[PDB]
Amino acid sequence: DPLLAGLVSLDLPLDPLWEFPRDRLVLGKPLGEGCFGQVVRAEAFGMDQASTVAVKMLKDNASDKDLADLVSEMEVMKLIGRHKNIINLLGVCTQEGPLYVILECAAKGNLREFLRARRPPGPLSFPVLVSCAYQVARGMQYLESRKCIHRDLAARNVLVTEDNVMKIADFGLAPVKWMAPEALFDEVYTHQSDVWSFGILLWEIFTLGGSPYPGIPVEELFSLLREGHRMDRPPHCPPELYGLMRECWHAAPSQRPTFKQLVEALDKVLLAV
Ligand SMILES: *CCC(=O)Nc1ccc(CN(C(=O)Nc2c(Cl)c(OC)cc(OC)c2Cl)c2cc(Nc3ccc(N4CCN(C)CC4)cc3)ncn2)cc1
Repeated sequence: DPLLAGLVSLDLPLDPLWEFPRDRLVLGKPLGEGCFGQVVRAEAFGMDQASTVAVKMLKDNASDKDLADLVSEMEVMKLIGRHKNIINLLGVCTQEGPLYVILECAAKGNLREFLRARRPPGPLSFPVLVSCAYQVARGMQYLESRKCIHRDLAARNVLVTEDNVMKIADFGLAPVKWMAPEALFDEVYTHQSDVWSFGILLWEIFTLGGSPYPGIPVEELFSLLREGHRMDRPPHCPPELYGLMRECWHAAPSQRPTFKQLVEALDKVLLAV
């Protein structure tokens, strides 16, 4: 792997809007189980006040493709822009040292685990659940407005911060049970196919981290979905919210709600409470 083995220095372009002082950063201990590279928790100063951040770097046996993938993710996060309900880029270190990508840390893990850990034998009341859904919908609406199609929206890909804020994660910037039929069939991915996945995420939320389509082998799902199968209402779910889910799972992409509508609908339920 030429670039990494051959170059005693890696001449990435300086981008002053994002470059971050290496001596204002302090690397701590691994974050997660690194299914997505070596990711480390860290403290970052003057973002003279410290704050906890996450830092991604190359694994010490990274290939040139690993380098390209990290750089690609980096560049994509630059263009997306800031929103409260997504994991934001906070900075980069590219000049005169190892490549570091600095981003928001979510201390409480992903949304699926968060819910499962707090299952009753309350903490996960109707308002808390609607609020989770609402936040994600706001995140997706923002992403949509930036012309970004997620393609893998699921509770396992939503992260929870210290203050219980939902932040959409995206490990695909460089599964089947969450894919719209048109994506399963023709590898067509749209905002409306994200809406389908959001419906599945909604079901995930109200079953408190339940696994979609229980007892159904992934190979059977397409004929099942073609023949019109849909998941049933979760016990913790008002008919009206289930109605939303089912609209997200409309066969025709045009008959699924938009994320703007999902935000407004979920917002109204929140006020009502
Ligand atoms: C295979 C299981 C696994 O290892 N999952 C896992 C998920 C998330 C992380 C680390 N985070 C992360 O990668 N963020 C990130 C990065 Cl580095 C980039 O870089 C390009 C892009 C994007 O999206 C654009 C994102 Cl999100 C991460 C984690 C956290 N907090 C956090 C803490 C703990 C856990 N956790 C603990 C225990 N289990 C079992 C699962 C998960 C998850 C997340 N905040 C921010 N980013 C690493 C591994």
